[PDB]
Amino acid sequence: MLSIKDLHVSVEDKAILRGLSLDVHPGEVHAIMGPNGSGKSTLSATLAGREDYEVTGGTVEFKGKDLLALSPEDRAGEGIFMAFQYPVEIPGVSNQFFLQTALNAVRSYRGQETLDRFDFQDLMEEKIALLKMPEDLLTRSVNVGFSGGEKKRNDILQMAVLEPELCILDESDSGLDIDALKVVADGVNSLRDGKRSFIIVTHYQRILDYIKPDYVHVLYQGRIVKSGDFTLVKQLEEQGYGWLTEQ
Amino acid sequence: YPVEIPGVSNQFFLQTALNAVDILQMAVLEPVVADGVNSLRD
Amino acid sequence: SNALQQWHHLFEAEGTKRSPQAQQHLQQLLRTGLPTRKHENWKYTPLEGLINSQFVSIAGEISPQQRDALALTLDSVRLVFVDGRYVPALSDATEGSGYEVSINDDRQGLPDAIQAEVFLHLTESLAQSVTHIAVKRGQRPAKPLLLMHITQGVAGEEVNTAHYRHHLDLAEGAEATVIEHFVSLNDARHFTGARFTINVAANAHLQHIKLAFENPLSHHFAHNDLLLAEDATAFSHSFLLGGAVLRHNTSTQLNGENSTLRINSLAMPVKNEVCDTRTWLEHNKGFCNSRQLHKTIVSDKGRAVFNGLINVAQHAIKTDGQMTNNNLLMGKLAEVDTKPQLEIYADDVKCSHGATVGRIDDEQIFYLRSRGINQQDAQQMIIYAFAAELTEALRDEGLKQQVLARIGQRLPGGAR
Amino acid sequence: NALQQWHHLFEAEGTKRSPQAQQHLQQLLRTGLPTRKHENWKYTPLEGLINSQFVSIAGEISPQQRDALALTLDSVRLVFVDGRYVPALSDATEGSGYEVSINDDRQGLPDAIQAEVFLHLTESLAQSVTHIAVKRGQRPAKPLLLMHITQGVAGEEVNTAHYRHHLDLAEGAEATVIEHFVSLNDARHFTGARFTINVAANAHLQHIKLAFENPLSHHFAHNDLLLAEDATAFSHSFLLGGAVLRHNTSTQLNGENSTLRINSLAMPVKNEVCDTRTWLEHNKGFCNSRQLHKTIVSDKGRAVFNGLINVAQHAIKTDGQMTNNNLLMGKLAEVDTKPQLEIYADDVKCSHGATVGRIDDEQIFYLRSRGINQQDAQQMIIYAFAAELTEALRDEGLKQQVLARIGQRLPGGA
Repeated sequence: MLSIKDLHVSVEDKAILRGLSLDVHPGEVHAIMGPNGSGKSTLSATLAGREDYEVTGGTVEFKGKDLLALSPEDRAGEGIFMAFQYPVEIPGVSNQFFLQTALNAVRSYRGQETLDRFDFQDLMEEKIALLKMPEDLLTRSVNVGFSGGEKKRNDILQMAVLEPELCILDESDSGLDIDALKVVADGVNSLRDGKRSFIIVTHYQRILDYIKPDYVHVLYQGRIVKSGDFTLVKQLEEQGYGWLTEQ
Repeated sequence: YPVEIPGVSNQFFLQTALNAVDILQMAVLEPVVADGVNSLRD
Repeated sequence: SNALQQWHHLFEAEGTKRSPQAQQHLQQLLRTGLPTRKHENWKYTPLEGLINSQFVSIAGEISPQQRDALALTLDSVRLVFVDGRYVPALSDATEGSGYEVSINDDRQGLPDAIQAEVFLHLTESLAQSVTHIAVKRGQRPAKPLLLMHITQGVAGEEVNTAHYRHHLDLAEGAEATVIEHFVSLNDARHFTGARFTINVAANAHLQHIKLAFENPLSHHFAHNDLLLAEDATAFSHSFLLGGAVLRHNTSTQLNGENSTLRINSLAMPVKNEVCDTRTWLEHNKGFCNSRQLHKTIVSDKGRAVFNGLINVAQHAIKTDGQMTNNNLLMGKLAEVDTKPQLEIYADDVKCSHGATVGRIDDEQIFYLRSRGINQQDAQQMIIYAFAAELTEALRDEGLKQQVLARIGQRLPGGAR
Repeated sequence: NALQQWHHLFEAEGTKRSPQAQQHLQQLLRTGLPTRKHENWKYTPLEGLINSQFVSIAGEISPQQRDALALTLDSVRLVFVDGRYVPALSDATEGSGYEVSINDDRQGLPDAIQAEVFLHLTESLAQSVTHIAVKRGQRPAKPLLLMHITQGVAGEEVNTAHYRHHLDLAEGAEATVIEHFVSLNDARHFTGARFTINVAANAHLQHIKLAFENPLSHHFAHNDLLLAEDATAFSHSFLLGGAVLRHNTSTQLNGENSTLRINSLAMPVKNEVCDTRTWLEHNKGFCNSRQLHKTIVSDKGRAVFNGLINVAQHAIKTDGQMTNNNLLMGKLAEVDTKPQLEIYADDVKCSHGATVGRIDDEQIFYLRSRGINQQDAQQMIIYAFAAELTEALRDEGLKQQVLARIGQRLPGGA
């Protein structure tokens, strides 16, 4: 469903991604790792659609379409959802109004209908519970007054409500402990239906103990230079990499 | 509802109040809360 | 063309029984003359499109169909004014409405101006009539009084001009909502002048709303006065969303203790427009609380101007006055000039002013878009959040939606 | 009238007037003196000044008189008396890191950022110009101190002295300069000053001004700050002297990535009027500016604040803030504040704020209920109010002398 080939991306004229290639098929969980400065954020930013990232070469195709030509909202319509490393606060906009508007939007795109007012709520409650979220979520302003850990969990709730096809966790495990990691894991895992795919851009490896990947990839100067299955993580420990551990 | 006084450290605050004459100030100025008040029973 | 000459001519027009009050303002108008860009209060507001123009005062007539097509959807007691003239046939009856209304040119009671200035004098002198409105003691009308203004321009290079004058007396215990709505009949430019003075007696409560929604080529110069006695409450909300150049003044005097005042305004100038929102406030007695929230959203080549004077007299102890001005700039060619001015002569007070200038929060817009909301809707949601405190103060959902519709229509990611 | 007299003082030594001085004298006579109707003169009285008979004479002062008024501080001290640099009282500058030249050659002086009446008066009357320069990369071991000692004459005449200095910090240079103003005695005088500073790329400037003249004099000054790119500048002014004081600091940020801080403290008591004003132009983007101006007005005193920030088109990434906090002590105290903004770029973060009120009624009682009398309680709070500004003086010895000057204006007197 997702095919990235020889991707080159620069930021403010600095070459960050230098020929990144990645293949993701339905039902797969992929983990992308590596040191800071090797492409993690540029990769996520490029896929999501940040406008300050110049693609100087390569391709990114999703569901047989050129993703790079789609605006951010259309990429979401197509099915790509990204859990932010730093979820944004939207003062004056309730989670309910936000989610409702977002759901209608992607449902419209995609050619289907949205839930029915009260149903939308039966869905929320279920998710607010799944992620141990404040029962007064719907009325509060998106992420306002939330701790970092709560913002991460909110993003997963969004993920479960908007039902995307490709879920990207952009170092969204950062700052989370075993407890939060476990709740976040229960949220993401509940989305595994054998069709949706996941890309975990790790801040650290511990998240992979709860969301076991099928594929593991290592970045080096904007390129993936090593791929394997979950067992590769233990192999990388023998390399003594400083980025491998410590949150 | 204890009052805040930015720019004035307790040190300068206490020292000034002492040389002039919450439970903590009561104990330091000698005029869980109980154990702090009861200890002042002389 | 000599603007002062032109207006002087309109004042003397054949068939005009002008009042002594109007004559005194005419003299003041000719005494003070027109300010230049060097004048303290005119560094940012252009008068070029006015000082050298031919002015005419053509009072046309419209049909209920034309009125309806421009009218707000609201259940109110509606008085209609067209090209400076009250039009009975297009207005609602006032008997039993809770509003005592008389329209004539008798001006014996009208109060003196709080802050005299050139355009206030122009309107006082050219207004063809005064709308005398009063709400008796203890009366709380069920419906808001709506003053609808329909002004039109004429073909050619001549500038049709209309000046409206209204006065409201809220007796003791009276509580009312009054709305002034201004619109253009078509695309032809015109010069609108308006002045709404209001006296608020003890224990009276005022809810004032102004909706200046005229076309992109017109000039709108207004000056409203609010006089409050003791234990009075007054809220004024202005949505300045129209005109090439708009300059609105609200001068207020708190002449009684224990009064509460709120004056808000939203300015939304678009391509090449100048929206000037100004206030003058005098805390003459103590124990009064005043709050002001003025926001602006400026689009490419637009210019918002804010000026807020607050004078606190000596002995006005326990004065609690605040003023906030938040400005949002939409493009690299947008401009904003803001000038708060505090003159405080009493120590036992709590006064403050604050102003910000910045552009829409792009990170929030991208966040909304990454979840599927298109650019236009994301932008609108954030602007509405920005103006939320002003629109919710309307305390009228039906009206709120129409004001929001006007706001949304002036955003770049909407129509431009 | 005043304008006629000043013109006379200008001509009294006409032969020695520079072309630039002559140009300013012309502008002075052109614009004339403002009335209370002028936009920037509504709250600052000039009557006590324009109804006077002026003179301009330079007298001799001994090392003892200087020492008795001097700050206790290790520095390179240049001494100016009654309008002129005094060699016999100044420190040697050889090998100090400061290149100093005193002459009336004004060829290299930059134009005024914001021309105004008193700036013109000072330029036109100043006897000479103190040319100061710090070579590229150089970081003088000691701060430069410019001590001004002005005296009034016996009788009704008002002696006037006008000082002019220009400092140039070359690329990579780092220096601290202190302006100290004192009165020889109780006789009143009219002091005019103008210190212009050019900060080059990567240069770092620290400016401190101590206006500590007597209770009856007039002090009208206008300083200019010009910053290139990657430059830093901190200006701290403690306006604690004179019957009427009006200080302007005009600044232009003409280079990207610069940092600017401008603060001032005003404490007008007993029918004094203290006027602190700033003019700032963010002409280039990516610059950060912060201003904190605090005043404590006590009796029939009046504090006046005026701050204008102009952000030029395309000056993206501008980050400017301005704060004016005013503390009124008595029922007859007054404060007029006009923070202004002219923003022509959208991608910026600009804000300003102004507050006016009396001493926190709750903090005082809390303190008093603990044994501290009212006065002591209020002094503590006043000092805490001014501490945000005084704490910017890292030299403890210098800070204490400033705090002592502040103490002279407090209820207790200390």
